[PDB]
This record gives sequence, structure tokens and C-alpha cells, in this order.
Amino acid sequence: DIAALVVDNGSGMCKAGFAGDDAPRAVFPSIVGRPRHGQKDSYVGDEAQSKRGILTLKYPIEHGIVTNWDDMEKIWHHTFYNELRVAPEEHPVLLTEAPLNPKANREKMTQIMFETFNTPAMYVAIQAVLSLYASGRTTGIVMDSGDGVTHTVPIYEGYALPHAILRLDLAGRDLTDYLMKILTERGYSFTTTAEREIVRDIKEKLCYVALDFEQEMATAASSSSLEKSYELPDGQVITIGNERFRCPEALFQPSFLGMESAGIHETTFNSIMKCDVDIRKDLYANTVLSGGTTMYPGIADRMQKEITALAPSTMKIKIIAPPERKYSVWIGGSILASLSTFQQMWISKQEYDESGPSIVHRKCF
Amino acid sequence: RDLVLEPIVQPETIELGMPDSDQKILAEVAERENVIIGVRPVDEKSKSLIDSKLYSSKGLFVKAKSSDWGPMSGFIPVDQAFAKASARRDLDKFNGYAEQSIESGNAVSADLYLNQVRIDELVSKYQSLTALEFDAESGMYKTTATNGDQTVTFFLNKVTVDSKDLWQVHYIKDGKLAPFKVIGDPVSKQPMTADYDLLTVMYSYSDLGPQDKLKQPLTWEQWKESVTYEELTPKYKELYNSEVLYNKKDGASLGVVSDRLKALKDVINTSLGRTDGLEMVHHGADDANPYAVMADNFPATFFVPKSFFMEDGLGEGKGSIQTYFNVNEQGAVVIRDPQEFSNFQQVAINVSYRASLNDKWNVGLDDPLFTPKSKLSHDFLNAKEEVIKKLSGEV
Amino acid sequence: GWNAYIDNLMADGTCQDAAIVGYKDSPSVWAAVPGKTFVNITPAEVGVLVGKDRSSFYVNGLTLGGQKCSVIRDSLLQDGEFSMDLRTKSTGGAPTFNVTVTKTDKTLVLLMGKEGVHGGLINKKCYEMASHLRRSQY
Ligand SMILES: Nc1ncnc2c1ncn2[C@@H]1O[C@H](COP(=O)(O)OP(=O)(O)OP(=O)(O)O)[C@@H](O)[C@H]1O
Ligand SMILES: [Ca+2]
Repeated sequence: DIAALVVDNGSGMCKAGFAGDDAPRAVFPSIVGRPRHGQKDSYVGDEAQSKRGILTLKYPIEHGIVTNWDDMEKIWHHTFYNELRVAPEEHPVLLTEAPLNPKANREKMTQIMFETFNTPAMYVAIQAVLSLYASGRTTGIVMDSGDGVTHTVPIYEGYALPHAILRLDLAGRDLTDYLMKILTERGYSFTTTAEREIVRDIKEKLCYVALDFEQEMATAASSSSLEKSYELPDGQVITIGNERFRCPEALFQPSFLGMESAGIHETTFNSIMKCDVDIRKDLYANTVLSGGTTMYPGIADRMQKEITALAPSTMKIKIIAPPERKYSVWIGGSILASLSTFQQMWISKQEYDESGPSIVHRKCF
Repeated sequence: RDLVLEPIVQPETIELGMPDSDQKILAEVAERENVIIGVRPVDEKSKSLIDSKLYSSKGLFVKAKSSDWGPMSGFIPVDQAFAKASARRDLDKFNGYAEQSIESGNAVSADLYLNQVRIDELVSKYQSLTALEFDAESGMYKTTATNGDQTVTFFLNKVTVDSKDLWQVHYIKDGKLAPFKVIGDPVSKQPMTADYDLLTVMYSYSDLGPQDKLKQPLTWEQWKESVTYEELTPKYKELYNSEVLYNKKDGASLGVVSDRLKALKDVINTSLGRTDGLEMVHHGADDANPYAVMADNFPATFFVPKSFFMEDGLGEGKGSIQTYFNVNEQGAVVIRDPQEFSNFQQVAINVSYRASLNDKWNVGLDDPLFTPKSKLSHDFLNAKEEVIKKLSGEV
Repeated sequence: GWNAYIDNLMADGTCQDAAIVGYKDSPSVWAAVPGKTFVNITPAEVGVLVGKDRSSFYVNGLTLGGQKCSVIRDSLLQDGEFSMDLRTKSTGGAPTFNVTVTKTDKTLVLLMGKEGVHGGLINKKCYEMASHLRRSQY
């Protein structure tokens, strides 16, 4: 009838494709490559990565929220015309927004979609809501840690409760800087951007969650049985020990970095305590992990343990870790715009021409 | 308990076809990298040549067909008429491809030398050469075999070649016995063996990454302009230096090749300890190409992660199972048929893997079987059907 | 009367309940759908809606005509917005419903959606009617 386009947004990456399908058709880093000063510029994606040595890179979003709209439009041009190669005026478009996106922002999203691409219809879905849609659930608490922001988001009947939303400006890139730093302190020398991407790959390949951090630190101090080696492209090999779990321990103790901030477990709990007493039980039983930084082995069990230690002895604690959750969000978007019930959910070009952008504040929640 | 054992026995036919030592190595790669690795069938003379480790193998340029009988099935003949599967017009196109290779100098035409251990395999183990007998008129032992459905006559000369008593094969053209020829490697002037063709390679969503997934036809100017002279992966520096090696490596691999598979080809060719451009996955091996003709694929084989096969109860969903598929020893797996393959994929995606697909498999078979959008969807969307049931409680 | 507007807003079958309640001075139900929930809402609940403590009802919830609801969005005190969004609360998997309160110059417009009707339709209807009444100086 129409495959509506699914267009996710993120601090580091983008995911795009057709609604009604199991995985994104297309993905890219959302950055844009201007010249260094010119006709032959290639603005987007893998081409911009490839040319990155002679180009100037920019990020339109920082801490989930769009900034340079001008080149977000360029990213949309590359998504619609280059990756899916389908006329986006011809299809309704599903859009995604970071939590707490400023009002005027969502109006500008609407303006661009309706005035520039003449989309017949659209919807804007909060990423965490898609993540809860992604596996069996309409109500629950999402712990969404991506590249920019970390959010704890209780959701009732598919509606995030902004009053109880807590935000933590701590994510993977700060951990990357930290891992480079403490890897040098082990006797190594990680300092370049190439080295940053290598440390990123090490973190992605080797970190895990210790159940007893102090005991594990003792084990690592008393032997090398958990230490690993990693071979650099220059074939040199570094070794990593307790850092494997010291890195993600920072999720629970940001003081390891000199930060005076609660761990994710305690902020999840405080989020729960901000919510209606009567729905917390279900929230307690629907703790959902999303984002690439939640892919560490052992995080669910450890969270279970920490909440159990903190929560009433009566409280039932359930940690849900969907196994591809690093992209579960996009699945949810495909689902949402798939539905017949969605027919009412379409924003129409006509509604926008008649009533203007502020309908989005009334209609889109 | 035959019900599983026949499923075991049919894999034994590929285990005859394909060496278990390589199944060991590639199972270890399937452990080390969390991926499914498919491979097409190869057959026992391919076992003989693989055990030789002696020669290069078929590629993309040498589009001539893996031959269909006997010694020659070991190789590709200079005339596809001795490689009879599919029909005349196709073998004529393949002779076209041969003539193209010959004019390009990416194939030479080469003479065929066999040693008694190979004959003993072919007669004794392979049951596929008929007993030789000396003819003084040919000065050769005559032999015969059903290359097609036709039995054909061949005359074999015992000759001191490389100081071994090789058999050199000969055949009658226009009533005159001429030495039989196969495709030779332009570099080593030695006969190209069949390759390994590959079938789908499947990865978890946990490494779904566009810098790896994307398929990219291009060649030299686009590559060398695209990457700055130190956005380097070491061998690529030679791709700055030489257009020829780029045209060999990427142009033959180019296929519709994904960059992940381009890196993995280097990994696998290293791991198999071959050298000097010797390989078994030079083809780039997608079965996304338009000529992924289906019946060539069978019986197929895979390597899968050790963790893979202990994951949950049988009977996943409407895709259902009770006998755990055509399992094979040495950690390998086999499959007989597209329905078995499609079920095996449907389970793998239920291990959150992502299936590569191509319409030609369905077009080969003319029943609706490989649409992802409809058919090959994984049962977490059946779980979204349960989500809509919840909404039906809402709705 | 105000019931003509209750009748009008209920006609399309998307909503199961509607009402107009005065919130100034001492609140009182000016008009409501007979035989439903909103007709029995009390003035004290209105006082809570327009009161200074905008935090306790997040943790304790509230009831409207005995139906428990949770506040999702609050723009009820913002000029140009004048709306609060809620959803009902149920036990044992019983359906929940979307609620919209809009605030005009003199009245509160309240709407309860049916099963599965998304809150945005109710919100659009209520806001457009509210805008029409403000335009009428109400
Ligand atoms: N194997 C891995 N292990 C741990 N973290 C990973 C792994 N792979 C990717 N990541 C992290 O996942 C993050 C990107 O995930 P994702 O694309 O969901 O974030 P995003 O949506 O762009 O961020 P935000 O939600 O703040 O906008 C990065 O911080 C990256 O470092
Ligand atoms: Ca994001």
C-alpha cells in the first residue's frame, strides 16, 4: 500500500529502511563532510569516512539533539535518494527523536519534512518507546545508553513519563577517552585518533561485567588468567587485565573518573521512585536494556544483583537484555508505522498546512 | 534411530566430497568469528586435488564451468563438451568465456598429467574410471567412462613428465588422437582446480555495520580517489601503487562483494596456509549475483558456532524440527534441499542472525520461499504479533 | 447549554466521555455526559488540577469519577497550551483510556477516549473545540 520509510537518529549512527521489515536496509554514520576551504565534494556516509583524510567532518546531533539542521537536511537527502533511492514525497515517513527534544526542534523537523520533501504523512516516535515495543511490551522501564546520552525512562501504556525522566551526560566516548588514558598508564601509548578507534574496538571486543568487583580486582592483581592480548595492525600486542571490567564498572561508580554521580542502578531506582506507586511493580519487572553500550556481557545479572541489594527483599527484579538490542529500536519503528491503526496516527500534509507546526505538540506524544 | 542417521549419512557424501581437515579449520574460524559459513558441494576428485595442495583454483574471470566427470571434473576442460552439465547453449557460452580468458591471457590451455595414486582413487575409491588396456596403435591405454550419459573413449599415455610416470590424457578430435587439455594458470602455467564456492555468510545484529555490509562495484580511480594515502589497511598501499593487482583482487572479487567478506577472504586464505595468491574463495562468493542457479548449491554445507547448536528446544515455530538437521561430525553440517536450507536459515535468524538473500533461488524453484519481507522473517516479529495482541486488549 | 457541546464532541464515537466543568471560584460540573464518569467529578479534584502542588499526584495518582488516571503531560498552566494529558489506570489487564483536559478562559473541557483510541485524536478534538470557545471569549 505504502512502505513507509523508517529513519532512526542517534548521537553516532543512523539506521534507515522500509517499514514492515526485520532489520534496517541501510545504516551510516550521520556525519557530513565539507571541504577544507571544491565542486567535487561528497557530503555523506562511507564516502565521507573514506575521504575523511582530506575533508572536514561535522556532527549535526550532540547529546541526542539536532543542532545544525542545515546538514541534517543533507543527511536526509542521502538517506532518501542514495541509500534507499525512493522518492520520500511518495511515502509516509516515520521519524525518531531524542528524549526532551526542544519544542521548536520538533516543529523544525515537521517543517522540513512537510515543506521540503512533501511527505504525505509522518509520525515521531521516541527511541525508547520503540525499544519497549521491540519485545512484547507496552509498559516498563527502559535504560537507554547510547553514544551521547544515558536515559532511564519509565513508560506506562506506551507513554514515557517526562516528569520522572533522569538524564546522565556520560556514555561511550568518555569511556573511550578514559580507556586510552588508563591503557597508557599500564605501560602502553594510546593517544591518536587511530589509537582511539583501536581502543574502541578493544572495548567492544573484550569488556565484561564482574559480579564482585573488589574480588575480581583481587583476582586480576594475583594472576593473569583473565588477561587478554590484542594485536595492533602493526602487529604489536598489548595486554589488558582488570581494566576489562574496571571500564564498565564506571557505569555504576562514575567517581572512578572523579565524577560525583550515581550509578545507573541507583538512578534507575530513583527514576522508579518518581513514578506512580501503583505501576512500579510492572516497571520492576520490565527493565529493558538498549544501546550499543548495554551489550557488555554480564550487565543484566549484575544489575539484578545491585537492585536486589538495594530493593526491598520482597521486590521482584527482572533484567531483560534483548540480544540484538543495539538495533532493537529500528525494529520497533518498522512495527509502529506498519499498522492499520496507524492510519489515524499519520500526520497529514493537510493538517500542517491548515493548523501549522504546533499541532505536533498537541498530537505527537 | 535411523531417522537422524540418514540425515547423518547424507552429510557423509559431502565428507567424501570435502576434506574433514578443512572442516576442522573452518569450524575453528566459525568459533573464532561468530558467523555462519556456507559452502557449495565439491566432489571427490576435488578431494584429490585439494589433498595435492598443488595448484591454483577456479576464479571469476575463468567463468568456465566446474567439469562434470572423472579426471576432467578434477579440472575444467579446454572444451566444455567434456564438462557436460547444463545444456549445449550454456556450454557454448562457457566456451565463449574460455576463448575470452584465452584472449585476455587470464587463462592458458594446459595438458593433463595423472599419477597412479590418482588412478587408483578414480577406479577403486571413485569407481569412475574404467580399466585401462594398452593399444599399440595409440601407443596408449584405452579407457572409457560415462562423462555425460554417453560413455566416451579416451587414450592415456604413460609418459615421463617432471621425471614422474604421469598419465597424459588424450581424446579423439576428427578421428585423430590429440592431447586432452584443461585451463592452465597464466602465471604458473599449471592447471586451475575448482575453487570453493560459498553460500551465505551470516552475522549477528551485534555486528550489523554498514562499513562492513555494503556491496560496492567500482574499480581503480574510484577506489584510489576514495581513500587518502594513509586511511590505510596495509595491502591497500599496493593498491595505490598498482592498478593490475587492484584489478585482480578487487575486480575478480568485486562480484557484489561486501567489504567484510573482502577482509574475511584474506583471513581465510591466510588461515588455510596457502600462498602466492593461492586461495579457495577468490570468487568473492556471495550468491547474490544474478546467476546463483539453485541446483548447483546442493547438497550444501555449513560451519556454525559451537554455541549455536545447544541454544533452545527444537520446534522453533511454524518452522519446526524434531531431528536436529543433517548434522555431520567434525563439527560440520550439511543440507540436502532448499526447504532444509530455508528452515536452517529461519532458525539461525532466530539466533538473531541476519540472512543474505537473492531472488534467483526462488526463481530457480517457482514456489514462494525466499522473500525476507514476508517469508524469511524471524519469530520476534511473531512476538510483535503478540504485541498487537496486547494492543488488541488495548484496541 | 454546555450539554450541546458535550453532545457535539461525542458524536463521532471516538470518545466515551466528555464534560465541561467550571474551575473558577468554586468548581462545579457545568455539563457532562449522563450515565458516565465525569458527571460525578468533584470540585476538589479540579482544585488539584489548578493547584500549586504539581508533584504529589505523580506519586499518589488521582481518581476521576473513581477511574484512576496518571498525568502524562502537563501544559495546563502555559499560555497558548492550556492542556493536560492523562491516561486511565486499570487492574488485571482491564483496558485503559486516554484523557485530555483543556483550559479555556472560563471552563475545563474533559474527554475520555474509548478502548485503543489514541490520545492524539482526543487531544486534537478537545484543543480545536477549546480554541473555538476561546475565540468565542470562553
Ligand atoms: N560491542 C560493543 N560493546 C560496547 N559498546 C558498543 C559496541 N558496539 C558499539 N558500542 C557503542 O554503542 C554506541 C552506539 O549505539 P547507538 O547507535 O544505539 O547510540 P546512539 O543512538 O547513536 O546514541 P544516542 O542514543 O545517545 O543518540 C556507541 O557508544 C558505541 O561505542
Ligand atoms: Ca539515539
